[PDB]
Amino acid sequence: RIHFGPMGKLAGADIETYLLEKARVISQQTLERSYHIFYQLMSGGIEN
Amino acid sequence: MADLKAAEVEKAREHFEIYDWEGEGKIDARDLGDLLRSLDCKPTLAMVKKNGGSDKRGEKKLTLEEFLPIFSQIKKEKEVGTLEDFMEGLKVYDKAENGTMLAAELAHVLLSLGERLTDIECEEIMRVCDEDDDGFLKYEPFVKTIIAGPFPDEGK
Repeated sequence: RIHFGPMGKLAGADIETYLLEKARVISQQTLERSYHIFYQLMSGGIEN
Repeated sequence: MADLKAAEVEKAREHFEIYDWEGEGKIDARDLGDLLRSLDCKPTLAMVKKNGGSDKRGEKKLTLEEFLPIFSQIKKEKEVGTLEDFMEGLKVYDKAENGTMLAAELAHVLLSLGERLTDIECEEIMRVCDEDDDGFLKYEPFVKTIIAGPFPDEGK
């Protein structure tokens, strides 16, 4: 839900969420990947 | 025929001598716009370019000897406008016989067709108004302040 002000310009946004695949985290079926955030943290993260 | 009176020649000289920012006695073809406007003839940019004027800056320079055969042509125009055309015009908004006008609906008409005003000028046109919500101006005090100018009785 995108929100707009009195005169013209933007005021904010209300976003809900329906489901998530929490089931997959154990073993995914074929050629899928698990949640993107992971791979990112693995490769980009420094030695520290 | 028509030609310029001693008083008019002084009005034209004063304003021209002000517009000499360079120190050489000349005006730009762009500056032809607001110069005539201060001289109190009200034109379109169409009227300005019609007598040799510019969108751009840095195009042609005109002397007073050029400028006066501009001004003495300009004086011929009759259709300047009154109040009552604008009343008739701005009444068309109505839907319920109230003469009242919502703020968005009123900025939009200023922006959209014509020579046009900017976002910025609309922020300034709103500035005088204060403390009316959801959110109504009115056609009669509006037009009258436009014709009255920047300092009617009050003025900020």
